Amino acid sequence: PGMDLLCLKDKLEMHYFGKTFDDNIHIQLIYQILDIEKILAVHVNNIVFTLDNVLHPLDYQTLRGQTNKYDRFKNYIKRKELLYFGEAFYHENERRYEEDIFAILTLLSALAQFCFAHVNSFWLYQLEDQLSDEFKETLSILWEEVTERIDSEFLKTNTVNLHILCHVFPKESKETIVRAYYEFLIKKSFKNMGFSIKKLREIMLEQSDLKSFKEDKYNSVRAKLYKLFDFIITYYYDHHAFEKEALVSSLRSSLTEENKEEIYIKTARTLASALGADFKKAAADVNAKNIRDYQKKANDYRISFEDIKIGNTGIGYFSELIYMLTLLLDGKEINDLLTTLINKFDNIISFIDILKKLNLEFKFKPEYADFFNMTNCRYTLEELRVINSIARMQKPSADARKIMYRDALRILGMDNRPDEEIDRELERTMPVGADGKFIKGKQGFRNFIASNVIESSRFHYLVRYNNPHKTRTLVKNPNVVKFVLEGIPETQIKRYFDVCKGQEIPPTSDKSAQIDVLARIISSVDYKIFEDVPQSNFSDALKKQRYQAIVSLYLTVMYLITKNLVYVNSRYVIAFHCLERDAFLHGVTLPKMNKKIVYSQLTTHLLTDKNYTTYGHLKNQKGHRKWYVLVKNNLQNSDITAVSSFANIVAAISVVRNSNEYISGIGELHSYFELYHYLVQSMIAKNNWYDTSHQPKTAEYLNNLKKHHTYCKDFVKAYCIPFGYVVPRYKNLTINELFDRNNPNPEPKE
RNA sequence: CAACCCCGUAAAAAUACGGGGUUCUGAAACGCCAACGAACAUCAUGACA
RNA sequence: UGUCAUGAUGUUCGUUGGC
Ligand SMILES: [Mg+2]
Repeated sequence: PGMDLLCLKDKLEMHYFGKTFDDNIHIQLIYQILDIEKILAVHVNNIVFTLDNVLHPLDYQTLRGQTNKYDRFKNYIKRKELLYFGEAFYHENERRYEEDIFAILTLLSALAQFCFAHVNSFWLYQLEDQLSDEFKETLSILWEEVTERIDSEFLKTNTVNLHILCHVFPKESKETIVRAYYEFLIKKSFKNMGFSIKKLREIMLEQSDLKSFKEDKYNSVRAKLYKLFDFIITYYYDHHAFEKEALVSSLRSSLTEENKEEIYIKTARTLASALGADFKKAAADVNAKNIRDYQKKANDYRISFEDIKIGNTGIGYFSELIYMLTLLLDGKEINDLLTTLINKFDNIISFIDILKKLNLEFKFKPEYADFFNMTNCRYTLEELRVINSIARMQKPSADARKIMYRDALRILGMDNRPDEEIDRELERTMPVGADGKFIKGKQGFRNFIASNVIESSRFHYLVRYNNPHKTRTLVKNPNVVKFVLEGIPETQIKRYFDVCKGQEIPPTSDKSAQIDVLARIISSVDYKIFEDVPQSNFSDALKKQRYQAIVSLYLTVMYLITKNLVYVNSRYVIAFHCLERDAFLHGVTLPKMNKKIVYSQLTTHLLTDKNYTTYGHLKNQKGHRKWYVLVKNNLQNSDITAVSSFANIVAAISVVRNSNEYISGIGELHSYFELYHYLVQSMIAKNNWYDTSHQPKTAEYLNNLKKHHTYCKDFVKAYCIPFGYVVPRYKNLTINELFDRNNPNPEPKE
């Protein structure tokens, strides 16, 4: 009854609750808790790799006494390429203190050690009683800065509906009206209620008096109209309170679905008849003239609203760690992490509510209850939501631009050359003149590079992840260029062919010719072409647009490859994290042989377990015997050395680093999966990380790889055998057709 | 696109095929991705006391 | 050096398409 295929229901329930339950809601909740750590580990590993790539290799009192770790710290912190991370270590164009940077690095190391599983297994869930006094101060200072910032930025953006909401409520404090509207959209008091007000207003919208807001001419404003009726309702219930409670009891005591609608039906018609006049009065204020006039005056409101804000309120310590992680990333990664966390915590809240509804045990163990309950989860969900809602410009400072210039010219030519030549070209290109000034009327290269490479997120991603010394080789191999261009859809390909046409090519609508010419023009690009940017005649505009397009395409091509390789490696990191996690639950320790780790022992152990054989993924029954036989056959073709090497490769993210030594000999590309596995197989073959004495079938795999210049499916099936205990995961991670969910190709016939 | 469990007709094998489930299986779907759009902050251009 | 026009760059919202 509700048992899982992995046969860890009892173990998981005992670990998290303490006893076994005969129902199917507890594990339903536990999977979200298990989901949080996966994404946290992925992003922490990415951050650690970034720190390693950009910077080539008791309390604070003990640090000075060591005299050796002190030397490591003094030089590691002073390295000037800390400027590549925006606010991690520099504040107001000034360096942060050594204690704060030490605190940030130590917290990152502790989080990495926690996720990749000395710190206890309960570290993240108990920060009040484990964190030292020094780190808490640094987190507090960071949150003080950001809370001053959010106080500033809030009042400026949404000061168009704020005026109307303050106006519609004469008998209310200026502070109070702002309080609830921050309680409304920045952090949702909308969501945390048993009504579906979105559906409710639709039922109100079914009432006659307010069809007068459904006119076609009102299409100019919808979002700034839909929300306004939304906020009034969540303010209408707050004042009445008892009526809100009355509707709670009536719905909870309602019988059937027909009873649900009728309760909604009569409630809505009372609502329109109650305060419909406010809806008409509010909805009559929106127009082009009023909106423009309201935007003109943006300092008529002066509200601090500091006290109950978590900036001054005792914000949780778990959210400050998330903000510290956020400091060291870009927009997409932050959005991914925050969205996943909000979804998971919302699901946890809903599930615990469901458990309480049926009068069932819902308290966790004493170790976990301090964090996992209704109130603390609600608070931490609100904190994560407010962390997500921060506007960032991330302009590349004003001092860091010099190293930016150096690396920016290093990518566009001048690969692996001494800095003296770089400085010489810097001086000869854009002169200074006398007194360290800038030659007016003769500086156009600085503007082009600064506004097209320096201030681009793609360049920051490449600098964080790719070495500027050896980045040019990613575009030298034609096949990779054609594959990446073919991945890009049709419309912007057509736009790029049009803009960067030239004068010696005839118009063609064929996409193959377009890809060919784009590959040809992107193969040979140098800094010397960019030496004639028009200073300050349609030819000048056309030339400027063509230069913008050609510099954009290059970085796009590099960035796509880097991102997709990181993404595949993160998918494999999830797999190893889950494997290490599941090894502890099942109690099967991983011993060492010849200074290695045998990652293939979990599947061997589960191959000979009666309970797993009878009620698990690997089944030995008449009619259900595919994967048992296939896994048993594939287990006999695994190299322990190769598996250990693969584990190290994915742990260190070596595919992104050493991609310049093996991307020059690939035959043909059809998916990023085969590129990734060709790179890893080439690295393993060149490093001689195999043993033919213990397994003589690796020689044929290497020979096939050499004679075909493409990855061998048998080898990827070989070094992924530790994933044998989950059949869907093995299928997804070893079969190309099932790795990507955007490919409708069926599974190949065997 | 794949796995898992029920109810059907033939069958004993590495069982096909026809209906309904699954957050209690793995794939970012409360997500990515483009082009039209509205505000906003940036950088470069002409009119002036 | 503020203002008015004039074009580029990136976010943030919503429509419309595609995964
Ligand atoms: Mg799941």
